[PDB]
Amino acid sequence: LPFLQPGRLVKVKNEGDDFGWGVVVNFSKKSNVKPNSGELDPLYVVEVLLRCSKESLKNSATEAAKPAKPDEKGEMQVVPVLVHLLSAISSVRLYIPKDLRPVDNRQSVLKSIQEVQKRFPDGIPLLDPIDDMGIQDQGLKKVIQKVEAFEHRMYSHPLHNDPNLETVYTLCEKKAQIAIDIKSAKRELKKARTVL
Amino acid sequence: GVGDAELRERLRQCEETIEQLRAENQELKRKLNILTRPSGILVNDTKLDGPILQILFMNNAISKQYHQEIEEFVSNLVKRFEEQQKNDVEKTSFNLLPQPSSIVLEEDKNNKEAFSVVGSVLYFTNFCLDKLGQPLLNENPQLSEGWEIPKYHQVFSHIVSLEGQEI
Amino acid sequence: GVGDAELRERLRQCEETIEQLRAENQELKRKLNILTRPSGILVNDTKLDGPILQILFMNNAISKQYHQEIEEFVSNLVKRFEEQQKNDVEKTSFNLLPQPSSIVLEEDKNNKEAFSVVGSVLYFTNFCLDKLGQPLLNENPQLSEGWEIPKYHQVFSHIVSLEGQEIQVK
Repeated sequence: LPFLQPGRLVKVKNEGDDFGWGVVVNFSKKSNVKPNSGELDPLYVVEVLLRCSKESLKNSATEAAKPAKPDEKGEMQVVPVLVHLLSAISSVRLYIPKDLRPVDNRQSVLKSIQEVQKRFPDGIPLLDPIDDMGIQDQGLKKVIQKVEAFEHRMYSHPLHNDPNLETVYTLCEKKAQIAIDIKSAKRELKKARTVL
Repeated sequence: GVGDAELRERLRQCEETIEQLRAENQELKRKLNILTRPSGILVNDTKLDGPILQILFMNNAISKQYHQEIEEFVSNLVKRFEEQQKNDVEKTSFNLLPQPSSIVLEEDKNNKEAFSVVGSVLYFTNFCLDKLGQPLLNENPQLSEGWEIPKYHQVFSHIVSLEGQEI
Repeated sequence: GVGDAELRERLRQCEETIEQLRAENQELKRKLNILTRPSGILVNDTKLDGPILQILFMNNAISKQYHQEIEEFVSNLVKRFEEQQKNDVEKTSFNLLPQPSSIVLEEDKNNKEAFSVVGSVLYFTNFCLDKLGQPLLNENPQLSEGWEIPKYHQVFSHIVSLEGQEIQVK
């Protein structure tokens, strides 16, 4: 929560699509009004400025979704997102215009996010979970040890050095999805007329 | 004989490596003192008698020709601060500490409220390399020092979610 | 036998000594997190690229409500330097470093003319804690860019030297 200043360059992926990089504009602990089926945990909403599509804005009432596609220039607007969707927190704070609400200054923000990407070609330094936040909770040491172990032997593998790895990765992903599809189809077929 | 000589050579090599590490540590001592803690400082006005900032000037023509207005700026900031009174505006929210990294305590007991630096930002004239965040109370991020929210229009009405719990 | 045992004990002691040194060379970079020098940047210039200055906002300081005027001020300095770029004159205006303590690099191009602390002060309500000083040009404070001398009368003709070393200053 102390790391949510305006400009934090967060990333958002609710399992369907990548919106990209966007600057945070505001956030709040707004709870569920008229809670359906009760309420026992508080939620948080972050008002963050993403790059949406023209078709998404022209209606802007159906699902508030479908970010712009690489075939369209798109337009940027501030969108409310859930707290549990921030898949990356960065350590850079682009300057934000004063009072805003037009077009040209958001275009300048687009330009600014465009040069900043031209300065860290290796990859923006996001954070370090061990020190920057200040976590002193037992168990996270075990998981960081395990991740360090798994990636150690990962690179320690020869296949990794071998080329054409991406092609074989795609092939394995495809055959795994076919296997999943066949599993689901057999699960459905196992109830064609079974004690219905 | 030969084995003993090899063992002695290995021990000497290990000692040389130890010496290099010791020299590196003695070097890094310099870096771990620019934080500074001269001695036990007598302070009375807790949270009003103590350092305000710590500027680290960097090699850039702007930061070595425009110096004097930075010092006058910190000065006019310390003077303009004392012309407000008969108010409770200092914290007003019980602004407890964020999770800091306290400066090393150099010895050359009391004062448990100590410096406990609470932020750091690098300026590159087109962005800000922030770290340690910024202190703020439990919730309601509109009643704390800082956090000047911009003005937005909020044309959307349907928050994104994983599944269910739609606005 | 006895000599071999003594040698083994010495080797174990040396390894332990390195462990202590190994432990310090691991617990230091921890406190040294504040300094970041994040990763490979591409600084194609040294008079307009690179950082400007690093501020350590202090705790227990009621003066932290000014978190915006500082930022807008340090932002208007670059635009004023741009509008005041120069009255074009040929001058090197070079400078060296009194204290070479550059910020550490945990990044697993330039790293000498940039990412180098030139001055660090610890402001107080009225005090200061400078320990590195402004860098000088040809040891003459009369043409440097940062120094500024006050005005004073100076009628004290002829110094008081030590023992028999009277120097005719004027």
